[PDB]
Amino acid sequence: NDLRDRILSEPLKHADFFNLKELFSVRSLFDARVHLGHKAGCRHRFMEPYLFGSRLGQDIIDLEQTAAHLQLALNFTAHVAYREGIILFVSRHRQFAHLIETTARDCGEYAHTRYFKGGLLTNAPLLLGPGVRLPDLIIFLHTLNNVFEPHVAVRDAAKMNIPTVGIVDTNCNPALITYPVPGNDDSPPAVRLFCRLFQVAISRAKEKRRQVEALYRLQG
Amino acid sequence: SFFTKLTADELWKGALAESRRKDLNRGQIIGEGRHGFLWPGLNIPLMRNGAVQTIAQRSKEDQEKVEADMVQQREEWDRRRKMKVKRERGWSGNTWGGVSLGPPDPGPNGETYDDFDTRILEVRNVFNMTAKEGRKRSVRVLVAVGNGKGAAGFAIGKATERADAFRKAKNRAVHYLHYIERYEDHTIYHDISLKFKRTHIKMKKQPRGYGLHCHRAIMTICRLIGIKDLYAKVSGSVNMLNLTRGLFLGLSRQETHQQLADKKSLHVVEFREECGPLPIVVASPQGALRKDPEPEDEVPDITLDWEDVKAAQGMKRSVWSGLKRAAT
Amino acid sequence: CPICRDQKLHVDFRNVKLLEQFVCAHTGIIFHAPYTGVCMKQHKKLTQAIQ
Amino acid sequence: AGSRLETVGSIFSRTRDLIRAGVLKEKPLWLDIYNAFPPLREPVFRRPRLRYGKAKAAVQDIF
Amino acid sequence: KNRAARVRVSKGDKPVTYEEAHAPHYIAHRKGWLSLHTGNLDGEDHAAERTVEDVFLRKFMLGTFPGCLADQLVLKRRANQLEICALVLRQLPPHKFYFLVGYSETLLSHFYKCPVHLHLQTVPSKVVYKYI
Ligand SMILES: [Mg+2]
Ligand SMILES: [Mg+2]
Ligand SMILES: [Zn+2]
Repeated sequence: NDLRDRILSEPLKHADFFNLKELFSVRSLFDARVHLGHKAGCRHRFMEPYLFGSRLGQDIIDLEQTAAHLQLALNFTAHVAYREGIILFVSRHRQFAHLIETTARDCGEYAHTRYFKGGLLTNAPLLLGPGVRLPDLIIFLHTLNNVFEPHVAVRDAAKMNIPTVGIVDTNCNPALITYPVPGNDDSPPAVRLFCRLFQVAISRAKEKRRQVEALYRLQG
Repeated sequence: SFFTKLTADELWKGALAESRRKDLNRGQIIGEGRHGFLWPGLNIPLMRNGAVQTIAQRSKEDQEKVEADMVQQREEWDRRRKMKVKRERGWSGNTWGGVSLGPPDPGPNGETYDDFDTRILEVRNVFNMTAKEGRKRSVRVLVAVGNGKGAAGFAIGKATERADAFRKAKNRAVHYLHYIERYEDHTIYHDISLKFKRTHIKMKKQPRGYGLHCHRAIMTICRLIGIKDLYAKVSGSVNMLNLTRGLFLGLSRQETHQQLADKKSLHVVEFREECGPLPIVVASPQGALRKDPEPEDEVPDITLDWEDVKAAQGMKRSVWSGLKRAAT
Repeated sequence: CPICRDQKLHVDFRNVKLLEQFVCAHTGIIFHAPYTGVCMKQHKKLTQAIQ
Repeated sequence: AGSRLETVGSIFSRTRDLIRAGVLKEKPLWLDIYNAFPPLREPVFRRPRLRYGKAKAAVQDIF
Repeated sequence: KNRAARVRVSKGDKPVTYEEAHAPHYIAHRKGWLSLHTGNLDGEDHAAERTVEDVFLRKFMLGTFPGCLADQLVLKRRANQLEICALVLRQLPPHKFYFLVGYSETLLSHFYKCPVHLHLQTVPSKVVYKYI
């Protein structure tokens, strides 16, 4: 009992514990096109702070803020993975469907990229099974449905006390998402980037978990 | 004519007429009879000290007695059916408002609430127009739940049979809980004036001896939250639902001493009247306490409710106001 | 009433444990009958008692 | 159960407070992690109001 | 709307015996016949008697065995002897059951002037085919 408390509480004292600082740069995000938004016409009203400014009608995210945010997001993701809990990626976006499953399957994490049945998280035990565990963390690579409303899962995760980490875009509404990352959802370099990053954070959390378990076993 | 007769159930269907039921299966043993025979396997155990009792007949009087026994049995059952009227009244008589519904149901996860009281706020008969049936009658109950420890909530539920609906509202209401922050664990923190959809709620923060002066619904809700001292007057439309929604929004609208302290970065200091000038501290600004005094205006600009100011000068003369009423 | 439905209860100046629950703890003033629900006779006897 | 109200406040609020009322008997994971590293702004719900009259945006064009 | 020997759809909670759940048009398709005797075949006599007889044994068994009868009572006639099968619920203490076995067999045999054979198959609770 004592040493398990030790194993879980130890990583919280170190801001870097999974050492993700090196996993990207502002240059990196810059070549992954993250800094591009939609036309100023399609902008949401709640992106006004996260934006940098309008270049000839096209809006541009603040990459400094992107890094500050994404850091915290990835850190969070990791600390959940290490603590051995469910992670569910979600996107409706078609171009990237395959990626996101192919990503998630390799993380030992789950994706839901599909039509999203309505009562899914809200009414779990009826939909999924007689009693069931629910995603510990939900992670959106797009915040939208193909009809350009907010994906149900946002309202629902938020409804269920699940934390949420997702990429807001200039048109999207950030406000219900626990940890946002402002950034471009549309360009494939960007999706790929975010994919592989959450992938890696997961992998490192899992490895580090295994390790500290082995050390736990030598100490005993 | 033995051929003409029927089964009991059929007779009760065609007696009752649903297009109260007494049972004749109760009280009669096997072999029980008016001609009073004791049959070796039924009326009597198969053997006595000596084996294999024969077929025997009781007396006249032994039978008069067993018959008296069955008669007194029927009397007992009738009394037991008539004694079945007992109740606890919620607000008034046949109003289900404030009636205890009993603790909600244990969820799927083994989660159990024996701590949660439920009260029915409003039971209402609601109708619809169905091409088939003509009118269609539903019952909808608005119900609240709380443990007294400050977390509580409410929900609506609706079903054809009212029993069903009581159930439904219970369970759905555990799903929406608010935490309601109480000062010194009875009052609210500061006054709340809140307009919500054609209904105005206003509530003053009382000291301790002053129990729960409120709209009967709001009393009920405040016993479920665990708020023991409150003044609350309601203006405009009184409809139950808007009222409880309003009240809950308002009591979650609350700004706590800690939060006041934090945003203003100053100490907050309670001046009791009973304790004189003694400047009790309630809250301190974790982080940096400001070195800056705050502006004292000879003239504060605040919304002032004419009702409070009318109260202040002795201008509320309504004979209903100062009434003695029963305990909280 | 509370007081007279139970005959074994005695209204006196002596039992403080009975008279206590008819006085407001914080305000130290007695309740008028309707707060409590006692009858007028027992309420007058209670005021005179607390005195 | 819990509190499904999406408007009331951040998940942090509701969860912390429902535990505070000892209704929720099990501290959830993300909760502790959250306490450790909170995000910039609490995830609180806001009506997306339209702008009327003279109100424009704060965006600075880029030249 | 045919009301014949049918059991209506409830709120869905109502327990139903396999027999009472299969409507009249179903006889000889899924459901079987509750009785068997020669009398209705092409060249045959005295069908009526076995019908009165059958009816009376339905009422008789329902009345001699109170509250303990499970499903409708299965009569067979073979070469002048009756074979009466019953599904019977377990309520009675077994002594009483055998009392009534002897009672019935004897009484009937002397009533219909032909040898009767009785069989009780005991069941813990009414079998539920549907709902519940
Ligand atoms: Mg009445
Ligand atoms: Mg027809
Ligand atoms: Zn009295």
